[PDB]
Amino acid sequence: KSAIKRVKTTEKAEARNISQKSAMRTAVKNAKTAVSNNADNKNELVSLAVKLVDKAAQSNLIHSNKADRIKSQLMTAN
Amino acid sequence: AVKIRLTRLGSKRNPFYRIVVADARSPRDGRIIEQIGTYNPTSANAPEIKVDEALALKWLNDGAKPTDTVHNILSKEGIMKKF
Amino acid sequence: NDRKVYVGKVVSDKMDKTITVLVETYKTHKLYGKRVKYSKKYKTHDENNSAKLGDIVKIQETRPLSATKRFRLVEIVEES
Amino acid sequence: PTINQLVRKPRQSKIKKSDSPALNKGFNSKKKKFTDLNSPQKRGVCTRVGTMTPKKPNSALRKYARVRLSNNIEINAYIPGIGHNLQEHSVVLVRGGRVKDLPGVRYHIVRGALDTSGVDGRRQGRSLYGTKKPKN
RNA sequence: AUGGAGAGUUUGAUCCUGGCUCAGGAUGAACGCUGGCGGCGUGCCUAAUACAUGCAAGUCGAGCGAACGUUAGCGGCGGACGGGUGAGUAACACGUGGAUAACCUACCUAUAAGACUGGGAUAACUUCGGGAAACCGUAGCUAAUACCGGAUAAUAUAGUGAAAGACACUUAUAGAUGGAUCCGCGCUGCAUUAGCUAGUUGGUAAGGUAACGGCUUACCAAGGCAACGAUGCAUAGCCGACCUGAGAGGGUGAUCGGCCACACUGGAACUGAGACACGGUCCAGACUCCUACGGGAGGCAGCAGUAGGGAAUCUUCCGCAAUGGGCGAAAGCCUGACGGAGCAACGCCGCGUGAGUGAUGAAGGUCUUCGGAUCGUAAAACUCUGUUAUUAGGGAGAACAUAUGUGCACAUCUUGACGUACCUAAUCAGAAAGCCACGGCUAACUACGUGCCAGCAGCCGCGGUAAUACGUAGGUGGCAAGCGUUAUCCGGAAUUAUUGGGCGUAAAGCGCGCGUAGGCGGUUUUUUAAGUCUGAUGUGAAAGCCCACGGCUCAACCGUGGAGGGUCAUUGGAAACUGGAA
Ligand SMILES: [Mg+2]
Ligand SMILES: [Mg+2]
Ligand SMILES: [Mg+2]
Ligand SMILES: [Mg+2]
Ligand SMILES: [Mg+2]
Ligand SMILES: [Mg+2]
Ligand SMILES: [Mg+2]
Ligand SMILES: [Mg+2]
Ligand SMILES: [Mg+2]
Ligand SMILES: [Mg+2]
Repeated sequence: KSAIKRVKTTEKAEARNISQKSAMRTAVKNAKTAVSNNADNKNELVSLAVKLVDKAAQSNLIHSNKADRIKSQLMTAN
Repeated sequence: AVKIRLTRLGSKRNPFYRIVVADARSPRDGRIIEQIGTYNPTSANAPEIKVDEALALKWLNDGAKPTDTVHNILSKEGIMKKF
Repeated sequence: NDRKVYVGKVVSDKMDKTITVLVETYKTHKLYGKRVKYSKKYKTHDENNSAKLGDIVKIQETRPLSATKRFRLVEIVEES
Repeated sequence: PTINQLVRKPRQSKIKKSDSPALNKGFNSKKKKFTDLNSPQKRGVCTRVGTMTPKKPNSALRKYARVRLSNNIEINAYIPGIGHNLQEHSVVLVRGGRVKDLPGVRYHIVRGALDTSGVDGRRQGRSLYGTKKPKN
């Protein structure tokens, strides 16, 4: 019956987390969009996504080689 | 996580002990990494100190821990401050 | 630490690197002691190296990179 | 035979016809399936008694029963005893071993078995066919 | 070499093939009818059926919200390891042997190092309101080693962290540590199951995962599997081991360890290093009760218990003293993990319900033709003994630190549930009894009622009037706290015959051709090295069997070093025979 504290810690945990991960998938969404848009984000947006996978990488909410597949899927597109 | 075995071998009503490199979550008679000797805990033995610790010298020299109040047998040895 | 080194013939080949490798081997039977022979049909991939009816060449096992082929060598010696 | 036709179709041991074939199996209540148990004894309730006569070299006339066991494998089992029991709808405990010369019995009834404790006018049998009152 | 035996039964008699039954060991055994001891190991195998009822992982405020060294709740870890059962699985699930130029990891401890600047917010708290309570929201706060912004730092082709003792937290290289995937060989029965497969088998991408990949979709195409038994049904968790066997072999899988798979049944994710999670959440379904019926609950395959079914397998038990297991600086802490007593004769053994005598010795049983043998030196009634019974001191496993002196190491003060055990010392006669047989296999013989009847039966078979085979009696034989019976396996069985059988008449030759797949091959000379022979390694854990040794009053039982752990793995090596090629 120690779990009845653990019912609402994890709820607050992923309840906070899925917004940050959704902003991680949204923050990377416009980047490879922007290199093929011929837009003004040939800079200043890929480093935003590098901040997103970096700040996500400091938490355990995404694995290391996953972020290597974002970085290896974005800067290698330059 | 690696520790040193003190398991309940022997005849019942006579709790013995065997000294081996164990793990903190595997049980007493569980999976054994390597042997580290034994000791006659019978309290009816004159010659008892059985730790040929050159095959157990790698344990505390690579990240061991003391075991679960067996520290007076760790007192009759002396392997520390050598490094 | 090295790969496998098995040698042996083929049956045929089709398009896209279907380098199947027939291997023949001996074994005793477990009781009667007769020398019984049996085969095994293997797989590996290359560009255009082999053809049908005789392409005995060594193979060497590697990371899988297929659904059945787990050998990465087509190093050729004997053929038709 | 030569070896090539002997590594091809290998040896194949003889079947084991087993004594007490009407046993070893428990037909389940919920799941309604035969099983395998290899059980020494089984219960059962009785239906008839009767007595057929002929045993062609033996020529006396002896009784029998038709017990049927747990989950209705009906059987014919032989009652040991000079006397008998007085009970239809019994709770027997049957026992293997074929009393011969009767065509159609392979089974005993252990005397006692919480239905009838045997015959009272027998002293030196003392475990067979249900006696008592010995202090030997 | 410490290593193997047979008998009965087909006929008026004899050989010979052939079955059938015994004599030996076994066990997670039961049932009858009689029962007193001690030292251990073990107890729903049929229902992975349903759980009335109480109990099986909880700890911690020197970091910060209440009274006079006692409380919160944060949060920090921990519930992914212990424990439990075999339902499913004929599979890279296991067993053995390798591979990572496919890969992961905090908790422990090597280094090389940091904690800068803040700011915002929220539980508790109170208050309101509604609902027999259950569920909840509002209102105003306030914290915190709980969140979060910017600062400058490796590991991507240029990038982020720190809130604690005094005078602890985090960022990298590491080790060990646990994982994950693939590969060669080894994995039961059915041919009265012979055609399977369609993202099925390859390619290029696009993704996605810790990681390659038909793992998923976009096209391109044609494949891939199989008489070296694919697919299908049925049954089965594997293994070092255990039982048997002279050996080859055959049969098992609960104890005790390795590894899977599973937790009312099905799915899918969450936090987390690590679960698609037994004592968690969400969904649908079937059980199950509380019931202002308004909604709201749980999972015995964790200990004991009831109902069931069973041939049958039990305390609704006590305690952390030890061992380890978590937490907490440290005491302390929760533990049906574990340690003990229940309870059963369930096996294994270790003793003793009596002792020196004691004239045919007996009154009374049986044989009797009785004259005498038998129980029988049995018995008395002398002489002999504590094992059981009233009291005793009854005190083996039983250790190790949060300190001070020296420079995490030494000596020196801190901890018992079962409290029976070992003990000694008076000294009783308290039931070592009962089972089964007695014609031969196979030691065990006489009388009485009984007359093919009632009845024994492993096998041949015994009783139709005098049965040593029925039922008693007496005596004898084997047993031993049991005996005997039914049930399963092995040998005997060379009755599945590789060691180690046969096919004329006994069971057994296709009706006889021509023939592919497969099996085997004359003579010689060369080279090779797959089978072959050999030796240097790495390995087949430990507990157990085999002998040696210490200890248990010897015994059952325990610890020590070795056979010894099989077909294997890589190179050295020899080339007579089988391949392989001239
Ligand atoms: Mg005849
Ligand atoms: Mg159930
Ligand atoms: Mg069981
Ligand atoms: Mg019942
Ligand atoms: Mg006898
Ligand atoms: Mg009789
Ligand atoms: Mg013959
Ligand atoms: Mg011909
Ligand atoms: Mg031919
Ligand atoms: Mg060596």
